[PDB]
Amino acid sequence: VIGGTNASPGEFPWQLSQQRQSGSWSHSCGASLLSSTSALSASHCVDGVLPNNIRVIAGLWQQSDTSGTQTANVDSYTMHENYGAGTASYSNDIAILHLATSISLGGNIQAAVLPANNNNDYAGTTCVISGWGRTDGTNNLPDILQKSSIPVITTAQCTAAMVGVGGANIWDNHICVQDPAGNTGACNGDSGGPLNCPDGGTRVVGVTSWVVSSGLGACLPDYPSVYTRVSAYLGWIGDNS
Repeated sequence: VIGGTNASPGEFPWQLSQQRQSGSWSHSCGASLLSSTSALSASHCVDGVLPNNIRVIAGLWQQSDTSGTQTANVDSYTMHENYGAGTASYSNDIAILHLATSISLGGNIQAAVLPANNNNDYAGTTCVISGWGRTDGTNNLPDILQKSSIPVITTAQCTAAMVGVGGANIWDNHICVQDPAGNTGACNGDSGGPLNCPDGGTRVVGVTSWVVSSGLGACLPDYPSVYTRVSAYLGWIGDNS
């Protein structure tokens, strides 16, 4: 999250750190806890990764401190079968991580609340993006969980802003976010994370998929950050959870 601020402990209780083992375990993507043995993430995060080289950490606020935290390795995961199917960029970028052990839903640890239906597109809602992804052009990752208020734009606005970008295909299963100042947005490591929107309590209405990056590997907040529309996968989520 670029341009963000410091999140508070137990502020996004369903927020998870999904680590990848590359010799040593390090944060890879974000995720949200659906239940005691379930987590919601992006397909591109687990794509090509053996489940044994993946695990999640619950109740974390500062990466350097795993105190009163809970870690569960991932037994396996389910990637959307139509992932990548079509023209829309990173189509059906959604997956379920199946934990090898149960996580106790503590005080700072709670399951995510999804939308009730697909009746609302949330355009115009000021939501919050959270995560341990890049905060700038460097490769470092923040220690303390970051968060940022950004509003959801309409899909017509999202498609229109991507018209000048080659390879950017927007559709209705995408939910976009854009800062009018062009200062805050998602970046690498935020992927798989939640888009927290107030909707009769904070609900996870999106999963971080992709952002626009310069030819220098930097994330561009003047372009929308694209999330996977969770209200459009409620049935799939329910069958594979």
